[PDB]
Amino acid sequence: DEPKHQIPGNALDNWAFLRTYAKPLPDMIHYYYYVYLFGFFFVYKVADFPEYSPRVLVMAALIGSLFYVRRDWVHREFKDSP
Amino acid sequence: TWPKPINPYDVPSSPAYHRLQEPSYPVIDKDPDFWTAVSNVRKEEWGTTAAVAAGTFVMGYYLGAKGHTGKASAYFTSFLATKSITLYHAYNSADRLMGFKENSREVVKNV
Amino acid sequence: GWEYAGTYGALCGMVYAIGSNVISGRAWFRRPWVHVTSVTLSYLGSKLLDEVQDTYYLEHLKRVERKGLQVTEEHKKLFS
Amino acid sequence: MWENLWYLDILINVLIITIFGLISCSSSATKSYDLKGCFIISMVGGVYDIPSAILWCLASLSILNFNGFFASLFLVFTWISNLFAMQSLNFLGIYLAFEMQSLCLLVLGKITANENQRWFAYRGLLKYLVLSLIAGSIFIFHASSSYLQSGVMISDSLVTYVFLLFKLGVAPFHMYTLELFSVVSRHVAFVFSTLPKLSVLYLISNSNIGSECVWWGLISLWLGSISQYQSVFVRSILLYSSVAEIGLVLLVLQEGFSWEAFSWVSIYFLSLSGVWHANSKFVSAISVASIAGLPPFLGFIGKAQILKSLVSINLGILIFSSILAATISFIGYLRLIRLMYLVSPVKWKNNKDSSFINWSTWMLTVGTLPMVYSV
Amino acid sequence: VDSQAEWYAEYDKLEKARQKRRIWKWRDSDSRDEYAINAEEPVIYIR
Amino acid sequence: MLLIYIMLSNIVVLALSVVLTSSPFMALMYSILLYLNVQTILWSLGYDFMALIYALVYVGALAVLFLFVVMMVRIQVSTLSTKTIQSVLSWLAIILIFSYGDVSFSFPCGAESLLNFGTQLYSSCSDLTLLNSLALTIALFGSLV
Amino acid sequence: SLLKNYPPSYLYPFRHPKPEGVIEKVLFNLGSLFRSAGQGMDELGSLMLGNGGMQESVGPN
Amino acid sequence: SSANNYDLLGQQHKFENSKVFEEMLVEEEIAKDRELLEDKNLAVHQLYIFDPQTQLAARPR
Amino acid sequence: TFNYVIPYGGSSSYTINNEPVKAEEVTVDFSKEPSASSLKLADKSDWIAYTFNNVPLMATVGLLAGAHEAFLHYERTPIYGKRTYNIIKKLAPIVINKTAYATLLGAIFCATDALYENYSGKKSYTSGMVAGAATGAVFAIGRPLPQPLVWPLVFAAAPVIADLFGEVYPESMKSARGYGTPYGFENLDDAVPTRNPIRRNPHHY
Ligand SMILES: CCCCCCCCCCCCCCCCCC(=O)OC[C@H](COP(=O)([O-])OCC(O)COP(=O)([O-])OC[C@@H](COC(=O)CCCCCCCCCCCCCCCCC)OC(=O)CCCCCCCCCCCCCCCCC)OC(=O)CCCCCCCCCCCCCCCCC
Ligand SMILES: CCCCCCCCCCCCCCCCCC(=O)OC[C@H](COP(=O)([O-])OCC(O)COP(=O)([O-])OC[C@@H](COC(=O)CCCCCCCCCCCCCCCCC)OC(=O)CCCCCCCCCCCCCCCCC)OC(=O)CCCCCCCCCCCCCCCCC
Ligand SMILES: CCCCCCCCCCCCCCCCCC(=O)OC[C@H](COP(=O)([O-])OCC(O)COP(=O)([O-])OC[C@@H](COC(=O)CCCCCCCCCCCCCCCCC)OC(=O)CCCCCCCCCCCCCCCCC)OC(=O)CCCCCCCCCCCCCCCCC
Ligand SMILES: CCCCCCCCCCCCCCCCCC(=O)O[C@@H](COC(=O)CCCCCCCCCCCCCCC)COP(=O)(O)OCC[N+](C)(C)C
Ligand SMILES: CCCCCCCCCCCCCCCCCC(=O)O[C@@H](COC(=O)CCCCCCCCCCCCCCC)COP(=O)(O)OCC[N+](C)(C)C
Ligand SMILES: CCCCCCCCCCCCCCCCCC(=O)O[C@@H](COC(=O)CCCCCCCCCCCCCCC)COP(=O)(O)OCC[N+](C)(C)C
Ligand SMILES: CCCCCCCCCCCCCCCCCCCC(=O)O[C@H](COC(=O)CCCCCCCCCCCCCC)COP(=O)(O)OCCN
Repeated sequence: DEPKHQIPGNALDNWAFLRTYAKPLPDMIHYYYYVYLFGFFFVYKVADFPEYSPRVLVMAALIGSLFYVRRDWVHREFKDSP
Repeated sequence: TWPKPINPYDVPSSPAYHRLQEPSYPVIDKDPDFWTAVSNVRKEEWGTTAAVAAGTFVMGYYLGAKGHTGKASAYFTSFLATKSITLYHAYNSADRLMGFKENSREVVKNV
Repeated sequence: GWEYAGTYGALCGMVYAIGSNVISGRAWFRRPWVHVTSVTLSYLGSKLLDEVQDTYYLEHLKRVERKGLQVTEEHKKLFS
Repeated sequence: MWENLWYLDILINVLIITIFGLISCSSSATKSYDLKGCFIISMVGGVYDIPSAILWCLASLSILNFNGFFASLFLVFTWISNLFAMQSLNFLGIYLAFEMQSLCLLVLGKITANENQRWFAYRGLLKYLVLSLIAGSIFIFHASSSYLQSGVMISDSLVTYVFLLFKLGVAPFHMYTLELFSVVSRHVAFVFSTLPKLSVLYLISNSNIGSECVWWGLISLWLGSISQYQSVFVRSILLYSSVAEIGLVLLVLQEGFSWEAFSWVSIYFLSLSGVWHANSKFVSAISVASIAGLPPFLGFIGKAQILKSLVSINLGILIFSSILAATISFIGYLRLIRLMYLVSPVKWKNNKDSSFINWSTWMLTVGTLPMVYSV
Repeated sequence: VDSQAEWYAEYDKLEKARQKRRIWKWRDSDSRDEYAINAEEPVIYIR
Repeated sequence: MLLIYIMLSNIVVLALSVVLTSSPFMALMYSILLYLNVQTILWSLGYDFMALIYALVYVGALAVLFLFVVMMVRIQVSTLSTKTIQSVLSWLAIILIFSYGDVSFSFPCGAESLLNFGTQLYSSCSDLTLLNSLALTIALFGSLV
Repeated sequence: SLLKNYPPSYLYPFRHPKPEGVIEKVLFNLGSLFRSAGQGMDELGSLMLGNGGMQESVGPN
Repeated sequence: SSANNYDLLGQQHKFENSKVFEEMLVEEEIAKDRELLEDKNLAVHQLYIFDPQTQLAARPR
Repeated sequence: TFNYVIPYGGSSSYTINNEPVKAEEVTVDFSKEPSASSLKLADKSDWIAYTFNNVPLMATVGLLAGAHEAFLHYERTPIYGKRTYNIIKKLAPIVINKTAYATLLGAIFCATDALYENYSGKKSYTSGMVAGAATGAVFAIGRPLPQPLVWPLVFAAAPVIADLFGEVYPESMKSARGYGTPYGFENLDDAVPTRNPIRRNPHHY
């Protein structure tokens, strides 16, 4: 026997939490189609955007990084309800 | 305006590819034929053609033998390589006749 | 260009023969014919590479002179 | 008529080899080495410059590992499309060459899948097709508007830049590569993640197709690096590495550094060959190290050319991003090294078909000192 | 062992390499379309 | 002028019908009617052979291929009708947004000639005709296997 | 079998039939030269290898 | 059961060992071509269907 | 120096100056100058004007994030099953709230930056630090313990990173050329160019 790290939580509760990821999985093509379409239009529009200060650009990148939600996060928490 | 009349039999046409260059050297033949170009190919080029043909015969036989068809591969490879090198040599000789490339030997040999 | 291209190439051919033997689990001395072939081919390839590099160095010197870089005789000496 | 002959020779050569292979089709020679050699000789008739000679080298190396007459013919078709892409002078040449290459990818992917692998391969091919159709349709619609407004078809436009961005697979147009290349054969993924790039880089450099915007390469560099670090599967690590690098290369190529991108593509090809055609742990380790950019291998020279180009343009944000993203990528490559020699006993199939793999590993090790002049 | 000669030879070799590098680093655009920057270059286009 | 306008306006209704219908067989039928309307638009711009080409390649051959595939893969897609009023107006809004205020140019009429088109295709523009033939060969070889 | 045109090399891999072509005859004679030179070199190497010379023979049944 | 099993084993081993060299080589080529022909997208597969035990063309496809 | 007796490096005279010598006889510039739009947006004189000019960027980023999350929710919902609830009513708050929060944070950052620069009267790193700190304070209003310290730091650091590598870096390394003779050392005998290399034409996309 050897010293081991203590695992927070009960075994069945952790397994139940892990089981909330086992949900119908959409195909990634649906997301990709929209991202490709809007991305092409976005690239066309970007050429006409006004020149922004580097500081403003960096701040916008920070805000976007903070506000980005990982696909797994929505997947785990999605509920088909009002 | 008025439509220009067109002669169906003589409609202006041109080849797809054009070399944009004025002849630096004298023009022995403005429009050489295939046979004229072949007749002007240098002896060294013909030696290169024969060396390539022999080498490709040997390589073709070697590769063909692994598939039990050595003779057929050797002849096909020889023919294919000889044809491609000969077309390259004829293109070079035609360019020399047209004056695009150096033609010192060519002008002397056929005045 | 490089004055040690021939030696380097021969040693690299040795590197090829030994490495190929070692990767396949054979000892370095196995397949002696491979060693001579590799050494000769690598030596020739290294030499050829050096001429190619020199040729493109001279082409570049010609181009820069045409553009207007006032290269001196010593600079024209740097590119063999 | 003589200029036309140069182009005509390639067609005559391809047709005669095609009909010879069809006539001489037998079980006795499933691996038509003779035809492979004829195809290689034929592709020497299209070498006109150094980039064409690199296209020939890469196509020949790719042809060596394809099995059967059919696959090699479709690689020759890919080579013809790539050669025509470099020479394209207007919208029609670009569209025609790239869509022919897309067709060759669809066929090569389809004909290298087993019956048990059809469910995932055909899905990935279909997703690639539909995304390609979106890209091509938006390209041709904008090209039509540009042709109407200007009266002429000029390859210096935003429309072509965005299209070639899709073809390179930078910014948000990299998902087709991930979906398709994950489900296809290792050789097909390797040859179509390297060879196509050279043609696009040549087109961009020669036709002045550059933009002032650095967002797309910055995005590709960061997304690729972070996604490489978070990816469990090893195919995704390799696929995202190409996204990150081609993003950085795109940034370098916009600023006029053509020589460095043409040297990078060749080193990247040689580095990727051994990791993708995995047979030996050592070859794969040396490949991963070269992709990573470790100094004893040729991969260091390739990365060095790009980094050296970056310091000349003197853009601070790019340099900072590059350093951090490279570190993140390095963690993924360390993961790959850990998986092979530090996790569990590894047993791989004895696929003893290392055509150019030993040569590539040798060229990676040995090539650093000869090519030191560049950097 | 003439140390002075060796030092001067090594310095000269490094200086020549630096000069050759700087000459090499002078590179105009090689684009086929960019005829203006490369007007003096002798090129033939088959198109 | 009324006929040209009607054809131009109709092409939109015939394109909307394809996406809205829930039956794959019916969508092809609407696409066939769209292709014919495109032939009639081409007739108003002065092209006769080009409009013939569209009908031959698409109506004559491509539609047959689509029907063959649809019959072989036949699925039950009459599950439910989801054409809520909210969805249709949102779609028509997206369409209107995209198709608004673009640069417009006066309608042209241009007489075309096959003699010139054939001459150019087989002389000055021979490079395109052969690359297209190679593309067809690539498709033939890949589809048949 | 369906086909009777199979290459002789395919049908008899262990020993090819007697050479009939000029090229095949030349290859045969070259092979004879290579075999004899190789046996000579083998014997020379066996001398350097010393007592026994790493010789091998068929074993009795 | 042990005796009967070893009798069957003996029969199998006798069968494998008794084949002559020419047959063993031919079988090695059969096995190699079985490995090469595992890919079903080859052009030759479209032409003919091969016999499983000996990879010889059996019928046209 | 590579010795242990004297200090390494060197000393340059402050009294003696070297007259500037042009890199080349004729200078052709392929780098375009800043646009009038860039200068207009960069003008921080009037805080309200500055804020309203620069918020479009934050609004766009918020809209992209909200569209992403809304799509993720929409994709999962099943078309085949009829849903009692209205999907748009569920999805519209996501997008609206994300856009509003992003715009509010960017407004705070731009306002504080302009107000500090006006009050101080000087363009300085501190203005970015105080704008970032205020934005991070607003972000962490109700968050647990570590976040109040971490967000004001990360947000304050971001304008520092932007200033160092977007403004100071290029101006600091403007002189370096790479061709001809090293910037400082023109006495050395290196090939002298008639014209500067033009590696690319001025961009237009
Ligand atoms: C209606 C359709 C719906 C789509 C809506 C719009 C459609 C697209 C239209 C136009 C699209 C073009 C532009 C959109 C963004 C470009 C990305 C893209 O399109 O790729 C395709 C992408 C999917 O591609 P994929 O390959 O399949 O997915 C790969 C991922 O692994 C996906 O797997 P994953 O999601 O599970 O994993 C996510 C992973 C993926 O990683 C990334 O997202 C990498 C991106 C990082 C930065 C990107 C470059 C930034 C440069 C921007 C350039 C402009 C500014 C210029 C100067 C800025 C200098 C940096 O990141 C994370 O783990 C989450 C963290 C988020 C960022 C991580 C960085 C955190 C730093 C903050 C520090 C604070 C922490 C301190 C405390 C920590 C305590 C220790 O599609 C999208 O995501 C589009 C959604 C649009 C939302 C973007 C939000 C803001 C957009 C602009 C802000 C720029 C930052 C980017 C943030 C996130 C972007 C992903
Ligand atoms: C560096 C910086 C980087 C910059 C640029 C880098 C450059 C980039 C590119 C550079 C590339 C370098 C890396 C790639 C290396 C290439 C790969 C490679 O090494 O070979 C692969 C390849 C791999 O062989 P493998 O691993 O056994 O697998 C093949 C299988 O057997 C498969 O079997 P198979 O069915 O395919 O069989 C076909 C093939 C493969 O078959 C074989 O390999 C079986 C073995 C061949 C017979 C043994 C060779 C006989 C003499 C070799 C000398 C060894 C000396 C060592 C011991 C001394 C003995 C006294 O048969 C051949 O050998 C074809 C060649 C014809 C020659 C055969 C011998 C002719 C009689 C001898 C000629 C003259 C005798 C003079 C002196 C004789 C004694 C010294 O090796 C060869 O094919 C050998 C090629 C030639 C054999 C040696 C001929 C040398 C001439 C005799 C020495 C006289 C001095 C030489 C100078 C003058 C020449 C006449
Ligand atoms: C023997 C003499 C060789 C010495 C010099 C070679 C030149 C004469 C060619 C003579 C042939 C020898 C081949 C060597 C070079 C290949 C080049 C070439 O051939 O064309 C160039 C030559 C003229 O082009 P050019 O000299 O490049 O100059 C044009 C402008 O300057 C514009 O072109 P540019 O791009 O060179 O412009 C200058 C460039 C500056 O560019 C350079 O500095 C180039 C640097 C040289 C690097 C060499 C490596 C390239 C890899 C290709 C390997 C060669 C494959 C051979 C393919 C052809 C085989 C014959 O500046 C740039 O910034 C552009 C970027 C260039 C790319 C960046 C360079 C990096 C490359 C990747 C390196 C990365 C390392 C990876 C691994 C390294 C490990 C050590 O074309 C010809 O003379 C006619 C072509 C005829 C070829 C085949 C025709 C004969 C047979 C006809 C029928 C065939 C069918 C029958 C088959 C017969 C056999 C069975
Ligand atoms: C040395 C000068 C002359 C050499 C004689 C060759 C001249 C013949 C004309 C060219 C024919 C091809 C040259 C042979 C090279 C490769 C041939 C080959 O593949 O060898 C064997 C098998 O493959 C090998 O063994 C590999 C050998 C590699 C090459 C070794 C030979 C080295 C010298 C030959 C070529 C040198 C130059 C040729 C002339 C320039 C072929 O097998 P099969 O198709 O079954 O033919 C055998 C005939 N029969 C069984 C019926 C008796
Ligand atoms: C200055 C050089 C440095 C710059 C680098 C670029 C320039 C390249 C210079 C050298 C190129 C060398 C390329 C090395 C290729 C390695 C050879 C090879 O791949 O052979 C294959 C060939 O495989 C084939 O498919 C053969 C088909 C064609 C054979 C060769 C075609 C020859 C055509 C003519 C080429 C001449 C060039 C034409 C004019 C230039 C054999 O391997 P396998 O049998 O499939 O498996 C090996 C198994 N194991 C190692 C584990 C034992
Ligand atoms: C990778 C390329 C893809 C795209 C390639 C596009 C570029 C190739 C386009 C050309 C396709 C082939 C068309 C012929 C090519 C060269 C032209 C030619 O040789 O025809 C001769 C015709 O000249 C001849 O020599 C007649 C005999 C020709 C015999 C065969 C040569 C051409 C063979 C073409 C191969 C097709 C045959 C079947 C394909 C296997 C020149 O035409 P004219 O000069 O106008 O006619 C002669 C009149 N006069 C000389 C008096 C001015
Ligand atoms: C990688 C750099 C990122 C900074 C890392 C610091 C640790 C992160 C913690 C977050 C804290 C926010 C960032 C603060 C760092 C700035 C240093 C504060 C010094 C300071 O306040 O002086 C300012 C100038 O310093 C400056 O703004 C310029 C100093 C440059 C920052 C330090 C550069 C080296 C740090 C790298 C250390 C290790 C790297 C690993 C991260 C004012 O100047 P003023 O002109 O306004 O005068 C006033 C007239 N009103």
